[PDB]
Amino acid sequence: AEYQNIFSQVQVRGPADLGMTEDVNLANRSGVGPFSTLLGWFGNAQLGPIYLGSLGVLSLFSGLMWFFTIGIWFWYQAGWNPAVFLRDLFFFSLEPPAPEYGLSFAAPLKEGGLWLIASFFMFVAVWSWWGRTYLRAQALGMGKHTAWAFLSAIWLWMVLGFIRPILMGSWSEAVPYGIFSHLDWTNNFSLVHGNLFYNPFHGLSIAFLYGSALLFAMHGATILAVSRFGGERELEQIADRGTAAERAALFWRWTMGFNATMEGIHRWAIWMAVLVTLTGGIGILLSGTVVDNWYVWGQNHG
Amino acid sequence: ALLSFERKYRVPGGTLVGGNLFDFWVGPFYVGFFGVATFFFAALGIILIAWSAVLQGTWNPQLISVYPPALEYGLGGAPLAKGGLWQIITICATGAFVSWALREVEICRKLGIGYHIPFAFAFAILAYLTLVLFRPVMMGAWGYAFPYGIWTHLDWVSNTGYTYGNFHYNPAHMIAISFFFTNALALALHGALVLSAANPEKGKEMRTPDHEDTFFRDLVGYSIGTLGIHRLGLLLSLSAVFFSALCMIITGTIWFDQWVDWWQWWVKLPWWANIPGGING
Amino acid sequence: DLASLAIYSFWIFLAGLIYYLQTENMREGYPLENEDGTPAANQGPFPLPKPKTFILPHGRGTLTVPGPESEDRPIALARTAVSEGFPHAPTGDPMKDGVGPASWVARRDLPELDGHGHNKIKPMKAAAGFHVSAGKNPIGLPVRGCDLEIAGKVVDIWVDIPEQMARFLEVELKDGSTRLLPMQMVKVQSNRVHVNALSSDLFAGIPTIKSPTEVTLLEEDKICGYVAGGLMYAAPKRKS
Ligand code: BCL
Ligand code: BCL
Ligand code: BCL
Ligand code: BCL
Ligand SMILES: CC[C@H]1c2cc3[nH]c4c(c3C)C(=O)[C@H](C(=O)OC)c4c3nc(cc4[nH]c(cc(n2)[C@@H]1C)c(C(C)=O)c4C)[C@@H](C)[C@@H]3CCC(=O)OC/C=C(\C)CCC[C@H](C)CCC[C@H](C)CCCC(C)C
Ligand SMILES: CC[C@H]1c2cc3[nH]c4c(c3C)C(=O)[C@H](C(=O)OC)c4c3nc(cc4[nH]c(cc(n2)[C@@H]1C)c(C(C)=O)c4C)[C@@H](C)[C@@H]3CCC(=O)OC/C=C(\C)CCC[C@H](C)CCC[C@H](C)CCCC(C)C
Ligand SMILES: COC(C)(C)C/C=C/C(C)=C/C=C/C(C)=C/C=C/C(C)=C/C=C\C=C(C)\C=C\C=C(/C)CC/C=C(\C)CCC=C(C)C
Ligand SMILES: COC1=C(OC)C(=O)C(C/C=C(/C)CCC=C(C)C)=C(C)C1=O
Ligand SMILES: CCCCCCCCCCCC[N+](C)(C)[O-]
Ligand SMILES: CCCCCCCCCCCC[N+](C)(C)[O-]
Ligand SMILES: CCCCCCCCCCCC[N+](C)(C)[O-]
Ligand SMILES: CCCCCCCCCCCC[N+](C)(C)[O-]
Ligand SMILES: CCCCCCCCCCCC[N+](C)(C)[O-]
Ligand SMILES: CCCCCCCCCCCC[N+](C)(C)[O-]
Ligand SMILES: CCCCCCCCCCCC[N+](C)(C)[O-]
Ligand SMILES: [Fe+3]
Repeated sequence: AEYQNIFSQVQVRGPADLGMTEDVNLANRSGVGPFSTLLGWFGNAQLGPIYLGSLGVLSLFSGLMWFFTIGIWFWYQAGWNPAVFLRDLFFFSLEPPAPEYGLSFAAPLKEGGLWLIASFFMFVAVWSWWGRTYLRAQALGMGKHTAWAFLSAIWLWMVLGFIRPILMGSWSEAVPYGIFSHLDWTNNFSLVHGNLFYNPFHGLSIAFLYGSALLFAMHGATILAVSRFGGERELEQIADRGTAAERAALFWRWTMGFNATMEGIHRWAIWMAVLVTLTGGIGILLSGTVVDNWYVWGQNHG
Repeated sequence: ALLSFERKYRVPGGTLVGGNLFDFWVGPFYVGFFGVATFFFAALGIILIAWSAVLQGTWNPQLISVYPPALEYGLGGAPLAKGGLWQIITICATGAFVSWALREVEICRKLGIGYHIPFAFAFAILAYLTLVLFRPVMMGAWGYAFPYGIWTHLDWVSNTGYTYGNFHYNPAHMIAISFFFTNALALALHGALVLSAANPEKGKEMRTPDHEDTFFRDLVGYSIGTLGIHRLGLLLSLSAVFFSALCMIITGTIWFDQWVDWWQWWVKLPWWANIPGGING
Repeated sequence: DLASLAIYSFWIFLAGLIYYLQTENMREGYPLENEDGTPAANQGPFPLPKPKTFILPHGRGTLTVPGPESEDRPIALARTAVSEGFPHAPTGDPMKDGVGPASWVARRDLPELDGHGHNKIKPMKAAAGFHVSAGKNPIGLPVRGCDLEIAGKVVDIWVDIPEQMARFLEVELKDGSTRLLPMQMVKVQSNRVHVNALSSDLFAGIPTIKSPTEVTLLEEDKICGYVAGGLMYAAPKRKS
C-alpha cells in the first residue's frame, strides 16, 4: 500500500499566519482563532483571522435577523413548547402572503407580513455579502472572479424570491422558509409547469451540475495524482510550467485526446459551475411568465 | 501530433496486459490492451443500438430508445427485439467503462502519477451499475433498470421517483443533493480564486497562494489551503455519487413505501408524539 | 417566442464559450510538433489565442504565452519504429537521464518565493519556530527502500512556510550527504520511513541541491521526477 495524500501524515505549525496586507485596512481584522488539529489532517489547521468592517457587520446582523425572524415564527407555530419545536422542526414554515395581496406590503404579520420582513433581511444580507466578495478582492489587488461567480448564484436566488414574483404579480409565487415546505414548493413548481424535465434550461442546469462533479472529480484527482511533483502549487505552475502540469495534461491528452493548462482548467471550472445557476435562473424566470407548460412548449418546440 | 513537451514522456512501459503488443498511440490517444477492449465493447454496443433502432423503426436520436426486458422476464434472457439487445448493450457498456478505467491505469503507470483518476471514475461506474445491475438484481428483474434513450431515461427517473411519492424525502437523496450543490459551490470558488490570483487588477503582479489564503480568511475566517481544496472537490464529488448510489440501492429494496412517511419515526418518538400544538398535533 | 429565442441564443453563446475555453487552454504546448520537433502539418481547427502577459512578483520578470516553446534540455530518447506513434526507448539510464516517468522540466533555477519575497520552502531547523504539531515525527527514523534495505535516516523536514505543510524529508546517506524526498512519496511508520519508489542503491543518484538551505524550482523537478521514475525503473529490485 502506498500513501495517497487524502490526509496528511505529519502536520507542522509555525507562527500564526496573519496574511498579506496590500491595501487591507488592518484595524478591521480579528486576531487569529484557534488551531484545529482535526481540520489539519485534511486542510489548514488555522482559523481566522477574519475581516470585520462596516459592511461585514451589516451583512451578519441582517443575516441573523433573517434567521431569527423565521425561528420566532417557528416557536410561535410550536406554541412556545421546546419539545414541539424539535419534534416538528422540519415541518414549520414561514409562508409568503396569499395571492390576493399581490405585490403590496399590506398583509398582516401572521399572514405574510413576517415573510416580507424576513425576505427584506435576507436581501440586504446577501447583497452586502456580495459587496464584501468584491471589496475583499479589491483591497488585495485581486481579480473580481469570486464576486462575478457569486453573482450567478445570486441570480437563481433573485429569480426565485424576487424577480419571478414581481413579474407574476404576487409574493405568493415566492418560496417559503421551511425545510420540508421548500421541497414541497419545488415539487409543486414542476407539477404546475408541466414537468421541468421538459424545460431545456433545467436539463442544461443538470448537465452543468453533473458536469461540475465530473470536472471537480477530474481536477481534484489530477492534482492529487501529480502532488508528488508539487502539482497543487498551481499559481507557480502557471508562471513556470513543471513536470506536474505536463504529466497532468498528458494524462488527459492520452485518454480523451485533448487537455487543459494549469490556468485554463480553472476557467473550465468557473464556467462549468456558474452555468448551473445561470441557465437555472433563466429556466425558472421563463416558467409561468412566458411558458405555462414545458411539455406543451416542447411539443411546438416554439 | 505531439505537444511540444510531450516526447520525453512517450517511453515504453506501464502496460497491464500484452507487454509491448499494444504499447503505442494513435494521434494523441494512447492505445494499450484496454484501448483495444474499449474500442471493441463500444463498437459492438453502438452497432447493437443501431440494430435496436431498426427493430424500433426509427433513426431520430430524440426517439431511439432501448428498453430492458419487461418485468415478467425476471432476471432471465429475453428475445433481442424485446429486451435482449438492452441486456447485451449493458454488458458492452460495462465492458467499455471498465476497460476505460483500466486504460487510465496504464496511462498513470507510464506517466509515474498517482491512480486517483481511474479510482474516482470507478465511483461513476459503480453508480451506473447500481441502476442497471445491482438494484434490478436485488429487486428481481432487469425491467426496473432505466432504458437507453434521451427522453425515455428521463421518463424513467420521473416514474421511478413518483412511485415513492415526492422523492425529495429520500434522506440519502437529501445528503447526495447537498454534496452536489456544495461541490458546484466549491468548484466556482476554486476556479474564481485561482483566476483572481493569476489575473489581478490591471498592471499588478500575479498574486500568491498567501493572497489566496488571505482572501478567504478575510472573507469567511478560514481557508482550507491549496492541497485541501483539491482534496475537498474530490471528496465532495465522490460523496455526492456514493450517496446517489446509496439512495437508489435502498429504494425498492429495504424501503418501498412513500419516502415522506419515513420521517414519522421522529415525530412518533414517545417523549413528544402526544403533545398537542405544532404541525403534527 | 421568447423561450425559443433564449435557448437558441444560449447554444450560440455556448459554442463561443467552448471556442474561448479551448483556445485559452492552448497557451502552453502548442504548436503541435512531429516526433522530431518540427511543426506538425495538422494543428487542428482552433487557432492560437493572442498572447497575454503575466507580471511576476519580486523582479522575476514576465511570462508571455503562447510563446516559442523549447525543452531547453537534451532528451535522451530514440525512435523504436519507422513510423509515427510508437514509444521512444531511453538511450541510456532513464533515471539518470530524466526521461519517461523520470522526466523533469527546465523550470527556473530559483526558489519559489512567498508573498513577502522569502523562500517558500525551508528546512524546519531554519524556519522559526515551526515544529511538528501532530502525527509521528519522522525526524530520526531510518529510511528503507523497496529492496527492504536501509538507505539512510531523516535529519529534517522541509516545510512550506506560508501554507504550513511538510513538503520533503531531508535524508542523510551513508556518506554523510543528504537528499530530499517528496513527502508524497514516503510512508511514515512507527519505526521507519518506507520509500516504495526507490531501492536503496538508487538513493545516491537522487539529484542534489546546490545550497543546503534552499531548493530551486528546477531542483524540485529533478528530485520529484527521479523519485517517481523509480516506480517504473526500480521495479526489477522490488519485491512483494
Ligand atoms: C434548487 C431548487 C430549490 C431547492 C431544492 C432543494 C432540494 C431538492 C434539496 C435542497 C436541500 C437544501 N436546501 Mg434547498 N432549494 C432551493 C433553495 C435553497 C435556498 C436559497 C434559494 O436560499 C436555501 C438556503 C436552501 C437550503 C437548503 C438546505 C436546507 C439543504 C442543503 C443545501 C446545500 O447543500 O447548500 C450548500 C451548502 C452550504 C455551504 C450552505 C447550506 C447550509 C444550510 C444548512 C443552511 C440553509 C438553511 C438553514 C437555515 C437550515 C438550518 C437547519 C436548522 C433549521 C438549524 N435551498 C430552491 C427553492 N434544496 C437538500 C436538503 O437536504 O433539504 C432538506 C435537498 O435535498
Ligand atoms: C444520473 C441519474 C439518472 C439520469 C438523470 C438525468 C437527468 C434528470 C437529466 C439527464 C440528462 C442527461 N443524461 Mg442522464 N441520467 C442517468 C444516467 C445517464 C447516463 C449513464 C449512466 O450511462 C448517461 C450517459 C446519461 C446522459 C445524459 C445526457 C443525454 C444528458 C446530459 C448529461 C450530462 O451533461 O452529464 C454530465 C457529463 C458531461 C457534461 C460529460 C458529457 C457527456 C454527455 C454529453 C454524454 C451524452 C451521451 C448520449 C448522447 C449518448 C450516449 C450513448 C452513445 C451511443 C455513446 N445519463 C441516470 C438514469 N440525466 C439531462 C438531459 O437533458 O437529458 C435530456 C437531464 O435533465
Ligand atoms: C419534483 C422536482 C422537479 C424539479 C424541480 C426543480 C425546481 C423548481 C428547480 C430545480 C432546479 C434545479 N434542479 Mg430540478 N427538479 C427535478 C428533478 C431534478 C433532478 C433529477 C430528477 O435527478 C436533478 C438532478 C435536478 C437538478 C436541478 C439543478 C440543476 C437545479 C438547481 C441548481 C442549484 O445549484 O440550485 C441551488 C443553488 C441556489 C438555490 C442558489 C443559492 C442562492 C444563494 C444566494 C444562497 C443564499 C444562502 C444564505 C442566505 C443562507 C445562509 C446559510 C449558511 C449556513 C450561511 N432536478 C424534478 C423534475 N428543479 C432549480 C432550477 O434552476 O431550475 C431550472 C429550481 O428552481
Ligand atoms: C420526479 C423525479 C424525482 C427524482 C428522482 C430520482 C431518481 C429516480 C434518481 C434520482 C437520482 C438523482 N437525483 Mg433526484 N429526484 C428528483 C429531484 C432532484 C433534485 C431537485 C432539485 O429537485 C435534485 C438536485 C436531484 C438530484 C439527484 C442526484 C443525487 C441523483 C443523480 C446524480 C447521479 O445519480 O449520478 C451518478 C452518475 C451516473 C449514473 C453516470 C455514470 C456514467 C458513466 C459510468 C459512463 C457514461 C459514459 C458514456 C455513455 C458517455 C458517452 C461517451 C461520449 C464520448 C461522451 N433530484 C425528483 C423529486 N432522482 C438518481 C440516482 O441517485 O441514481 C443513482 C436516480 O436514479
Ligand atoms: C455558481 C453556483 C453555486 C454557488 C456559488 C457561490 N456561492 C457563493 C459564492 C459563489 C461563488 C461565494 O462567493 C459566497 C461565499 O462567500 O462563499 C464562501 C457564496 C455563498 N453561498 C452560500 C450558500 C449556498 N449557496 C448555494 C449554492 C451555490 N452557490 C451554487 C451551487 C446554496 C444551495 C445549493 O442552496 C447554498 C445554501 C453561502 C455559504 C455564501 C453566501 C453567504 C451570504 O450571502 O451570507 C448572507 C447571510 C449572512 C452573512 C449570515 C446568515 C446567518 C446565518 C443563518 C447564521 C449562522 C452563522 C453565523 C454567521 C454565526 C455568527 C456568530 C457570531 C455572532 C460570533
Ligand atoms: C464520480 C463523480 C462524477 C464523475 C467522475 C468521472 N467521470 C469520468 C471520469 C471521472 C473521474 C473520467 O476519468 C472519465 C473521463 O475520461 O472523463 C473525461 C469519466 C467519464 N465520464 C463520462 C460521462 C459521465 N460521467 C457522469 C458523471 C460522473 N462522473 C460523476 C458525477 C455522467 C452523468 C452525470 O450522467 C456522464 C454522462 C465520460 C465523458 C467519461 C467516460 C467515457 C468512457 O467510459 O468511454 C468508454 C466508452 C464509450 C466511448 C462509449 C460506450 C458506448 C456504450 C457501449 C453504448 C452506450 C450505452 C449507454 C449506457 C446508453 C446511454 C444513453 C443515455 C441517453 C442514458
Ligand atoms: C433555537 O431557536 C432560535 C430562534 C434561537 C434559532 C432557531 C431558528 C430557526 C429554526 C431558523 C430556521 C430557518 C429555516 C428553516 C430557513 C430555511 C430557508 C430556506 C430553505 C430557503 C429556501 C429558498 C429561499 C429563497 C429562494 C428566498 C429568496 C429571497 C429573496 C430573493 C429576497 C426577496 C426580497 C423581498 C421579497 C422583500 C422586498 C423588499 C424590498 C423593498 C427590496
Ligand atoms: C476557494 O476554496 C475554498 C477554500 O478556500 C481556500 C475553503 O476554505 C473552503 C471551505 C471549506 C471547509 C472545509 C469549511 C469547513 C471549515 C471549518 C471552519 C470547520 C472552500 C469550500 C473552498 O471552496
Ligand atoms: C473537514 C475535515 C475533518 C476531517 C478529519 C478527519 C481526520 C482523519 C485522520 C486520519 C489520520 C491517519 N493517520 C493514520 C495518519 O493517523
Ligand atoms: C465557514 C467557516 C466559519 C469559520 C469562522 C472562524 C472564526 C474565527 C474566530 C476569530 C476570533 C479570534 N479572536 C478571539 C482573537 O478574536
Ligand atoms: C463548460 C461547457 C461544457 C458543455 C456541456 C454541455 C452538455 C450539453 C447537454 C445537453 C442538454 C440538452 N438539453 C435539451 C436539456 O438542453
Ligand atoms: C460532447 C462530446 C463530443 C465528442 C467529441 C470529443 C472531443 C475530443 C476532441 C479531441 C480530438 C482528437 N483529435 C486530435 C484527433 O482531433
Ligand atoms: C436540515 C437540512 C440541512 C442540510 C444538510 C444536509 C441535509 C440532510 C438532512 C437529513 C439528515 C439525514 N439523516 C439520516 C441523518 O437524518
Ligand atoms: C463542508 C463539507 C461537509 C458537507 C456539508 C454539506 C451538508 C451535507 C451533510 C453532511 C453529512 C455527512 N455525513 C456523512 C456526516 O452524514
Ligand atoms: C463539454 C465541452 C465539450 C467540448 C470538448 C471537445 C473539445 C475538443 C478540443 C480538441 C482539440 C485538440 N487539439 C487538436 C487542439 O489538440
Ligand atoms: Fe486547481
